[PDB]
Amino acid sequence: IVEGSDAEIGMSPWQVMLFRKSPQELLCGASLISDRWVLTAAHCLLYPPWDKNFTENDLLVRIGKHSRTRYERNIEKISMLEKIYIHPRYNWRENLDRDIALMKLKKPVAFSDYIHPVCLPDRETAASLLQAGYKGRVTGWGNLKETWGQPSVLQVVNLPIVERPVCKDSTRIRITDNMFCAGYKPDEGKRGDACEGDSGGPFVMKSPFNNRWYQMGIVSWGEGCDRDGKYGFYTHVFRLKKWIQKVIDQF
Amino acid sequence: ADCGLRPLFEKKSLEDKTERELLESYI
DNA sequence: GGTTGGTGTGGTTGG
Ligand SMILES: *C[C@@](*)(O)[C@H](CCCNC(N)=[NH2+])NC(=O)[C@@H]1CCCN1C(=O)[C@H](N)Cc1ccccc1
Ligand SMILES: [K+]
Ligand code: NA
Repeated sequence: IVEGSDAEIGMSPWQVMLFRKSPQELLCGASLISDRWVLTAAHCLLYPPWDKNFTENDLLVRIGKHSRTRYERNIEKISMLEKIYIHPRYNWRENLDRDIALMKLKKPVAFSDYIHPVCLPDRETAASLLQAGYKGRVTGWGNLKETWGQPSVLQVVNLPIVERPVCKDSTRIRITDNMFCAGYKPDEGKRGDACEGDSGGPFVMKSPFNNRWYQMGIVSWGEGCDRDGKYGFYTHVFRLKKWIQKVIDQF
Repeated sequence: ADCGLRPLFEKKSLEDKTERELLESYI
């Protein structure tokens, strides 16, 4: 996260760290959507151009965290994965279309003040929140700047959703209905972006109708980080919800 | 269930430091 | 240190 600030304790209790078993390293963010399911970006798990192809036994998740690298005794919880599901139409060859994956935990996690699931939007929530100029919030432990670095605790920044024609005009990469973009315009006089290492983490919005946090997006891609005239791209959760529901129903 | 309602914020009637900025953006 | 920094009559938590 670029130009954000340190999270408060328990501010993002659905935030999940995806961690490679060996060598031990932070891969990506992710989010907790029930006691057994964790949502992330598909490219965190599968991206052949960078020789990445992780399965369940390569990985673990860490839930409840605030410090990036310290093991937070008696707070954080660590889960093995029973299974990984990548969207079958995830397009890594071109533009990361459908950059979404589900990970099923081997055992349900026990909730706490630090560990609690986010809501997924229904059709009505998505229609009313996902509008140009409304702000949501991104969180992560990724880079503080483009590299050409690492925070010591979870970072947060709030960013406005951007009009689709402005998103489309900002890049040559083909934008689809499975994506949206967020970030200030050059002249807007605020800054901030997600960055490398933030993929998989949630773009959330707080409903003014019921006071609940909804995950509208997943950090997916960008060109550089926090550049003027560029914006962060996010997987559109509601658009892929039939697939999320299909996998949780069937498995 | 109580998805989306944070134990240390909405459940205690406490606001975090920047959520008002999100609420204001809807105005 | 440790599945872990830099300091705790801990802390988002013991000894
Ligand atoms: C894997 C994630 O951490 C990372 C998030 C980047 C978010 N950036 C900004 N400014 N908000 N995603 C990536 O690094 C993705 C994975 C593959 C390369 N990539 C990119 O963002 C490239 N910089 C652009 C791109 C290349 C190929 C296909 C689509 C986008
Ligand atoms: K200690
Ligand atoms: Na920008």
